Amino acid sequence: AENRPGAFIKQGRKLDIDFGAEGNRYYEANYWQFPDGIHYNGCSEANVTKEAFVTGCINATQAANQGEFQKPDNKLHQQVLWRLVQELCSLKHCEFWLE
Repeated sequence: AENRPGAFIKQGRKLDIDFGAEGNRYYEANYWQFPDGIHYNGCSEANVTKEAFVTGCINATQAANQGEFQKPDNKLHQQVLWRLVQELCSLKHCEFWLE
């Protein structure tokens, strides 16, 4: 299943990403429900913006792991998971654009 362009690696951890208050506290409460990283074929675009790249990962991931992005409540899970997966799909860099 995980060979989607957006499957959640989901190893069961709390990561090291500074969310700010409400996000980080909600993460600590139920973190096993969230990803570790993504498998969006790394990134092979010699000309991609962040708002192109990580966006494409998200337009993929929303359809990868649909059962997560259909919670009945879980408010802060959006503001965590959307930011979480954005960092997971931003990181350091891809290639053409670099530090």
